[PDB]
Amino acid sequence: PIIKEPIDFINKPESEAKEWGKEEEKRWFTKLNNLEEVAVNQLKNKEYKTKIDNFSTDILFSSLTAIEIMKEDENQNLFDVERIREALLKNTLDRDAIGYVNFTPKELGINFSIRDVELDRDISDETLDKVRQQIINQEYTKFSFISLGLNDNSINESVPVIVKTRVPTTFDYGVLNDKETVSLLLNQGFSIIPESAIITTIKGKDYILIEGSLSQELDFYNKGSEAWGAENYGDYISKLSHEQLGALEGYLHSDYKAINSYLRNNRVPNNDELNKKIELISSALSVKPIPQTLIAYRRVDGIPFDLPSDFSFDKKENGEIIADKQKLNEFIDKWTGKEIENLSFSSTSLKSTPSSFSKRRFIFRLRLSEGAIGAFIYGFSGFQDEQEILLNKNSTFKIFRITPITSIINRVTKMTQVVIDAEGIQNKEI
Repeated sequence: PIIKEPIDFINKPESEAKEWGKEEEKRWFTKLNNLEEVAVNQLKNKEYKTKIDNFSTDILFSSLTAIEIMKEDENQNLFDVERIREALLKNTLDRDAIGYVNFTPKELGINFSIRDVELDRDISDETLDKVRQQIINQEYTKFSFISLGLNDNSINESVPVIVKTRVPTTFDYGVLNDKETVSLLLNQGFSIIPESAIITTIKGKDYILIEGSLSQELDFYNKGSEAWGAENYGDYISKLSHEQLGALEGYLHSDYKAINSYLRNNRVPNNDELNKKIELISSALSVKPIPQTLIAYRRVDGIPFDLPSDFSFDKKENGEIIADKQKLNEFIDKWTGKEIENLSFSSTSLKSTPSSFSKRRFIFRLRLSEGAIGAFIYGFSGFQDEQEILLNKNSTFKIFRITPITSIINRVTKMTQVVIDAEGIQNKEI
């Protein structure tokens, strides 16, 4: 019939983006109930939008117990997040949309400066190259709703990177605007994969312009997925030899302390019996390697970072508990880019926040890549709740981003915690 171009207001008059935004908001609101409208309308206030976005991240990393407490308490922040989600489901793109997603350098794991030269106005090719090497083909999740600014009025001149992407037709969306900006609002939990980066000058200012692909990395946050374990590891026990099964059973039930200690102590003093069991457990975990990339979680206290076990990121101010931003910055700056070893086998769960681990502040959000040696512990008596994925000994990870959050522990207790994104790298030579 007639060629369909993408929504693209870049370099068009702001008045045209604005009137499109109003028309699209009007269309969207015809599909909403009053509470949904109230929830979405409040996003007009930048303070509330920041608050709700942060809250929408916090709840992915709070226990299902804590969520249920908030629902029975009629928590308006949680209901407002649910209402926004519901409003978005009602509205789908009929064309692709091009625009700028709200990622800062810190959210791309960049803690070094970008405009390094000529009174911190210009960007060196050296720095561009450093950014390219660190971020291209890495995947950075936006835990909150993601905003797509539709024209250059959306660019914050003080933020030296711009991330441009294309949102596919059929994706759910809302429309937001203020006086000078127009944006789409998209669902929580998309990621951006930077594909290229250049230096660009816009209205006399320099930026690294990143072209990113919008993606969805498989991740069940606090909800987990027993179904994933059943689908992928239903036949797992049927594939194990009797000796493999016995060795894995032993590790899951009775031998784990001994085996963990031995491995953590570099197998000194040598112990043949443990050596044999360990060979069988690694053998078992190699029978059905992780079949596709997905996220699993492991919460720890300060000990792995050489910090006191009860290291805290919170301080008191006027009787109020708030994040200690200096500590968060110190930790993020130090640990972004560092490697984390696991000399023994290590447990992870598809659930981000099992209640019994809810007060541990250091949340490893581990990318388990296709082919990683490990197994979901499915089919094993006593392990239905845990959704455990057991990883092979010597599984080493590199942290590539650390995101502060405020986890909700219970009705009266919140805690500053950090989500530590890490990817698999070569087993540390040992």
